[PDB]
Amino acid sequence: PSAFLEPFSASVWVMMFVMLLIVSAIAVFVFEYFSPSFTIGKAIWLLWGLVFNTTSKIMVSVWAFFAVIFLAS
Amino acid sequence: TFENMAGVFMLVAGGIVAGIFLIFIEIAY
Repeated sequence: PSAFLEPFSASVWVMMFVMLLIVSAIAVFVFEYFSPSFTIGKAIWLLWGLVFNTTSKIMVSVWAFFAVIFLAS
Repeated sequence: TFENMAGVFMLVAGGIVAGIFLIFIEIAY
């Protein structure tokens, strides 16, 4: 079968695929919005570093709950 | 899909919104 797709996991694959994209976009937007540098160069890096083992970092840290919930699901 | 996916999506969205709102009001205050 295919890899990293519906046959491998997430038999529905109709809601989580866009959910992850929209939450990632929201996190990237709010990382720069709550800055007081590079959007895709730092926000995405922080997200991918928090999914696995200033105030912007603190507020992005809330997304670790979503990351662990997604991993458990 | 059905009730479970919608419920978990709403729960995580509400948690994220509450966290970002708390951070925003803390920064503003």
